[PDB]
Amino acid sequence: QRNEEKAQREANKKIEKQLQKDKQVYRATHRLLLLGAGESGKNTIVKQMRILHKATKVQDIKNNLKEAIETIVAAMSNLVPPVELANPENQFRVDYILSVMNVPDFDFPPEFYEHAKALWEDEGVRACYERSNEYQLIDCAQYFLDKIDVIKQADYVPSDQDLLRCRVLTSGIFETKFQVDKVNFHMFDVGAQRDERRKWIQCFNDVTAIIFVVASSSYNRLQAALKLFDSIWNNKWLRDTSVILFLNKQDLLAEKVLAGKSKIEDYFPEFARYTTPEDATPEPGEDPRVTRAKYFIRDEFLRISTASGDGRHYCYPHFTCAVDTENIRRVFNDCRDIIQRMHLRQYELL
Amino acid sequence: QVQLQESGGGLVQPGGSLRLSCAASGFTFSNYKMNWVRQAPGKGLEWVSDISQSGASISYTGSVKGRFTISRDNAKNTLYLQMNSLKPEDTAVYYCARCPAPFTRDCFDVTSTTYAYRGQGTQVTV
Amino acid sequence: TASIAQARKLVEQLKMEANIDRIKVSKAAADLMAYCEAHAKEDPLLTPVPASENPFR
Amino acid sequence: TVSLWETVQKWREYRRQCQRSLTEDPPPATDLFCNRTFDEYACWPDGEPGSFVNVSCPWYLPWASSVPQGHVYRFCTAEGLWLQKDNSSLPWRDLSECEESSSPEEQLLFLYIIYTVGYALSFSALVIASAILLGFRHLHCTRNYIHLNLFASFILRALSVFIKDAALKWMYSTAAQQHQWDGLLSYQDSLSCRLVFLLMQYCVAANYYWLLVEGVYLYTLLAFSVFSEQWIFRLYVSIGWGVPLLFVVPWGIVKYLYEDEGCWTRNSNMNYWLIIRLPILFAIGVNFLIFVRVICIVVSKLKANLMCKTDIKCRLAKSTLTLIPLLGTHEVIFAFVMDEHTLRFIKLFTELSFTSFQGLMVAILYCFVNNEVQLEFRKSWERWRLE
Amino acid sequence: ELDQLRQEAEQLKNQIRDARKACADATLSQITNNIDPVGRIQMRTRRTLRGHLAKIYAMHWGTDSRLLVSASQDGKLIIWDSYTTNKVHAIPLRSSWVMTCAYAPSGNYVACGGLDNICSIYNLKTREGNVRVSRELAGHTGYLSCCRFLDDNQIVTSSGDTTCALWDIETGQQTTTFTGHTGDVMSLSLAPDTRLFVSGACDASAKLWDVREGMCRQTFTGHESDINAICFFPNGNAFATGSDDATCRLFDLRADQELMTYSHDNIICGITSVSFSKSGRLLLAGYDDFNCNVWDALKADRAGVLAGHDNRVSCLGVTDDGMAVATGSWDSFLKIWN
Ligand SMILES: CCC[C@@H](c1noc(=O)[nH]1)n1c(C(=O)N2CCc3nn(-c4cc(C)c(F)c(C)c4)c(-n4ccn(-c5ccc6c(cnn6C)c5F)c4=O)c3[C@@H]2C)cc2cc(N3CCOC(C)(C)C3)ccc21
Repeated sequence: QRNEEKAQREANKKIEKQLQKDKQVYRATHRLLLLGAGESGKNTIVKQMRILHKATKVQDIKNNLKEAIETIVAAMSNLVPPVELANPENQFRVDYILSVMNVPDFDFPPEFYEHAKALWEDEGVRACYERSNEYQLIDCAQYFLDKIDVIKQADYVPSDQDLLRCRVLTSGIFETKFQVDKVNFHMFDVGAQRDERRKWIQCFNDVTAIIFVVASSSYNRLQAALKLFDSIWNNKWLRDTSVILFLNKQDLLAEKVLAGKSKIEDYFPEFARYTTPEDATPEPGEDPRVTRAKYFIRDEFLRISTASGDGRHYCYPHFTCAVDTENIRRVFNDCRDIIQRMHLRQYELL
Repeated sequence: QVQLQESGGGLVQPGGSLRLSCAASGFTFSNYKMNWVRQAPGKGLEWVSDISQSGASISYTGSVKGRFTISRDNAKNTLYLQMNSLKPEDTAVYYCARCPAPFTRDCFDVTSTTYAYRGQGTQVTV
Repeated sequence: TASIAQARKLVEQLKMEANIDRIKVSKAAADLMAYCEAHAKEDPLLTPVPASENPFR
Repeated sequence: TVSLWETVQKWREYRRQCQRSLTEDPPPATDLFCNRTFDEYACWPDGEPGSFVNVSCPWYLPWASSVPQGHVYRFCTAEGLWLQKDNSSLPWRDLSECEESSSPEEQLLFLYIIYTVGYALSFSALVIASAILLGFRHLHCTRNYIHLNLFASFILRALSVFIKDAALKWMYSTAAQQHQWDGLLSYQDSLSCRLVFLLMQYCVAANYYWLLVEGVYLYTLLAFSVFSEQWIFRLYVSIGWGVPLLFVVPWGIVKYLYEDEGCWTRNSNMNYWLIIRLPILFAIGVNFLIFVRVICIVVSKLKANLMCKTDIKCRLAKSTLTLIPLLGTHEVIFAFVMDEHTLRFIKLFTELSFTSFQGLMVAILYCFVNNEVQLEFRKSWERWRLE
Repeated sequence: ELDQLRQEAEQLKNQIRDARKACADATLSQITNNIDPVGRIQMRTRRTLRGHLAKIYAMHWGTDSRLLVSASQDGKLIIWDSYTTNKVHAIPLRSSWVMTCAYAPSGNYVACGGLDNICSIYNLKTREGNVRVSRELAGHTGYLSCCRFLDDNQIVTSSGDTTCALWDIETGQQTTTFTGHTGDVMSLSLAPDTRLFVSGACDASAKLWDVREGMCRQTFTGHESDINAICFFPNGNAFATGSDDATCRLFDLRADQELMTYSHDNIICGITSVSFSKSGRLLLAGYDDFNCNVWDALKADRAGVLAGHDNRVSCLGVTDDGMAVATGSWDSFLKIWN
């Protein structure tokens, strides 16, 4: 009618106006994928970023672990052939817990944790567990009971595997904003998604960087982390995406390495021939063995990253501990280098 | 239909040998990187070895380097794992696992709990 | 265990697939072929529509 | 060296002093004098009867120094009139000992064709390169937009050189003989002359500030300044095209009010040229400081790639030689590799040669060899052979 | 016993395989060998839709064959008027990681979802007069890969949690769950009668589901890798699938087996999207190599290419009137071909 066309042109003008504004926000925000290998400390790093500027589910995981212990104990006693605690004192501890049944606002007292661990290592309670399947039992009973020390540590942050053993995650993707030097960063953490990543990982082809968190002190989780990094680094849709690599949990590794109890040589045989790089910058006081260990792990990742994609995308390795307040500045400095290298690429100056 | 069926395995003594096989059918074998993966009793799936399409780029997990020899016969659509110097820690179900897409260098989901392009396995007891 | 009930659910589903009615491929092919002739003149992508008929010019 | 441009002006000043002289000078107060006159060559004086009259070769001729002291002679008859010539056509004037036995367009002839061939090989490549950025919208971006305005700047500067040298080549052939020199003088007096000279002065100053915009824009990409892509771009456009007006138009005003003669092409001690040169020098210096900042960043980046020294010296040599034509770094580079005094000719030819070939350099380095541009070519071939 | 339990699935898959081979008496290539080819199909870009900031994952034509909706991971749904290129609505999404969008056949609603695991319904004709979300469907435990309205109050979804679900939009509840796939379900296509639908998953199998009952009727194998895209033949008796194995395949519901393979040596990238023309004679497939190929569905010959995108072609769609094709790309543009 030429007036319908006129009103469709004004509606289009009003949209393209808003699209210009929204385009300003989109181009001035850096988007980050946080990909954490299992039990990597990624959640702890996230909690730190939010505090400085998923964790709340810790109480639920506790509750599940407590329910599991209560069911195993009561059910174990009421079995047709009652299982017998190896230890009468352990049984007394069990009696305490049995009294501790059905109390809301449970304090989760440290004794309770010590009490729980004692009952778990009680072979009679384990014998119940053998027949635990017979009675109704909570599915994540072994997993929670084995990880009791981690849960007891007040600083404990529920890990993704723990959130998956329970069913406390509804949201597919978790978001967290932070700001450094008035630059905006949008970091995305994968929530309820299955462990098959080859499809949903393609959504993050144009993030500024993928923050790969790896628990350095594992050994074989380190080798699993290596395979994942390799697939990410060689995927055709991620070939232009840089990777900020956080070799996390360096404190755990220093502790494990000085002890000698587990030799990285058994899991990675070539270590026995690895010499520390002649350009390594160790911490001021750490000994050569932890420096050799931490740089061998880094060189296992750099060997993958330097084998392909020299000019298109880059790997920024950082020896980190999940509670460093410098993680935010490290991300900022790598993103600056990433964007700087992109613009220099457009001008053919690199 | 894509089918992987692992052959071989059984019971051996420490230090003994064993030769696993993988009969593939339902895809162009020559276009896919192949994998051996295993699941020890109690633990999760762990990558063991892989091999490129032509059989030129080979890789092994650290625990088995020097002991296991992966190989593929592209004419007969068969994958092999010659397992030497077997240790009780090698006891697991060993799975033939194909990378999900052909003509690729990224081979993501082969150790996932549920993964479609992976055989039933074969029990190896040491 | 929980894998028994997953293979049992897969046998019972292959039971329902094994017992279905199936026609010859030559017949099913002739039916698709026939449908394509029946609607060939009605397919604007199969024959470039007159420039006056095309709403996208 | 003397040009015809400065020679018609000298002839006009000669003429002034003569017309003034005839009026100011007293009559001879003698019998039958031949009257004072100006014959368009020499200002003859008053003649005593039956004697010759002797005047210095005119001080406006290009070869005045070659006959520094010389004389042009006419004969004044006893009747009181000037002797005439064969045919009694006009006054008789020997003029023998003031005849030429030079000019920049010939003292710098091969220099003239070097930069007009360079400006033409750049005008061409830039027209081809500009339609390639406006032709494929996959190349449309703020960077390629700025590249386009830089390309246009190099065209108006290459065109201001073409027209200028052509116009002076015309005015010298057409107005070759002396009786046409007033037409040249009338043009130099004309308003049209001062407007094209202002138009030629603006086109040079604008090319220098679109080189500055390229440096400022690239340096802000690397300096992570936050700004709207829309708002910042018309700021760049108004700097490359608008800011030059804020010292060229004031330059015409001071020249018109204070140094008008010669079509603004005569430069006095007042150095009003600095109204143009100093704002242009500022665009040259800011771009050298940017060139330093950028190449330093390239150094820091190549060290992080852990590459070998022999190669990074090659890549750093390539990134530096590629950045020079984009930023105009050559002018300052040539200022600190040459010394005062053919010592001029090496310094003179070089800057004139390089600037005329600089538009070609950027068209080859930012369009013709650009990976994003050349890839857009390959995808156009396939889409053509498929169709 | 799991051992014989697994061995009676071998015989049942052996029973099904021989029963499918008895049906196979002549190839579709043999039935259509004597029909004339379609000749060179040469479509051109008639509209380029500009305005999405980032890669486009999905698009869906309205039933009026004029309006369409697109989803980009910049966090925007845009409803375009394809005739005039004008944008009718710009919907800011709560979660920017959108992977699918759907247009309701009545024009009143659009749906979209992604890594948020939610199917969000947007009312386009609110009585107050502005576009706003009207329903969030939160049941899935994995990313939403595809959604299609059955009507204003019913929508089928497919998810990375290996299931499909039928939803009641009014109650926000999950009415029926379709299980049996053992991989990410990537795409679904409603039969023209909306009594059945097919789904393609990352187990290299397509499954035919009964919407009313809620069970799988038939399972179709033959693809070598993940199926990324699926589409019913216009008569509802067949469907085509596109896989990472660089192959499109046509499957017959009544013959219960594959009929034809659409593949060329020069093609080694996966198919992202498939769609038939109105008559079903042409099968249009979007590829990772930035092109869309036009296949002759009956003769397995390539009839043309839709070249002109500069990045991955993520989605295709043919109008209900069959007049035009729309393609979406990671280059953030939609193109209308004709
Ligand atoms: C202070 C500056 C303002 C200054 C000036 N100073 O230096 C400049 O370059 N310009 N200026 C002067 C001036 O005072 N001069 C004395 C010193 C001088 N040195 N050189 C020069 C310099 C170089 C590096 C070179 F390689 C060559 C080959 C010549 C030129 N010169 C420059 C060009 N040509 C030349 C070239 C080729 C030729 C001919 C004739 N045939 N052919 C084949 C020819 F004439 C020179 O000879 C001049 C001129 C003669 C005159 C003039 C006149 C104009 N309007 C003329 C018509 O109306 C317009 C359109 C409004 C412009 C504008 C600016 C002008």
